[PDB]
Amino acid sequence: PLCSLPEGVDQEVFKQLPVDIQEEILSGKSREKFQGKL
Amino acid sequence: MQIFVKTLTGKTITLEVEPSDTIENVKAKIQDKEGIPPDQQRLIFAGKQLEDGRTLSDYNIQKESTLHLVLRLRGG
Repeated sequence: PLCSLPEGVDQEVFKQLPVDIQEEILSGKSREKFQGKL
Repeated sequence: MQIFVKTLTGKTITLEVEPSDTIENVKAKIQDKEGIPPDQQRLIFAGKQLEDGRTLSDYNIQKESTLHLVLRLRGG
């Protein structure tokens, strides 16, 4: 489920990361670098 | 050996580490590179996340290893 990705997100890096990280970013959590777009 | 850390934003970061060093050393480097603390800094190798209580060689971290930096749970 890569329909909702963060800003400046890298598809290659996303599909390359494990399901654990793919679910962490999809949940909309763990955002320190930039501010979420709610 | 130098390793490349590609963040979720496709940001590659070259770090000079060794197969004998510990993950803690690799993470520290990224800090002086991007500026992310060990609380929000996460590593990804072999399809799994690494820990600070282990050695690079433990995860089979070879030269020019393609590491992936991920943001950990943060307050905001």
